[PDB]
Amino acid sequence: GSNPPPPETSNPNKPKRQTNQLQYLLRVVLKTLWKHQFAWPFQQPVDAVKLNLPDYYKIIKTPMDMGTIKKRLENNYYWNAQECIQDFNTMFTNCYIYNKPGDDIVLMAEALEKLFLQKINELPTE
Ligand SMILES: CCN1C(=O)c2cccc3c(NS(=O)(=O)c4cc(Br)ccc4OC)ccc1c23
Repeated sequence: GSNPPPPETSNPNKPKRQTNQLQYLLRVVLKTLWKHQFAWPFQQPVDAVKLNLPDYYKIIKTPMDMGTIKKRLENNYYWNAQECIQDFNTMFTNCYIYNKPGDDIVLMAEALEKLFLQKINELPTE
């Protein structure tokens, strides 16, 4: 069972820009989540080979991770903050779809999602 190619972190013809909200998302929101104790399983694409998860990409068809999100923010992949947030929401949702209520990884994702939502409320006005 091979790995799919990871999600793109740059695209010539996908519209993109910088906003102060996207700056906040990188320097504050992503940074704090990256540093959290529970971040590590979310810091790179699911390696279905070496983690022995042969069914992962059978269930999950739109994978996302914080490694991808960080690269995207650094490269200014996004048009707005809402597109980035959708990538975080995809990451969390994948975890909840693939796993079961109360699983270790699900409990970690909920803790990260709680901190994310808190950080998201203090997002600059423009
Ligand atoms: C967050 C992405 N992700 C999973 O949804 C998932 C499910 C099961 C194992 C692993 C996984 N393998 S692991 O060795 O880091 C792992 C972490 C935790 Br927390 C609990 C169990 C486990 O492997 C069995 C890495 C990333 C993910 C998963």
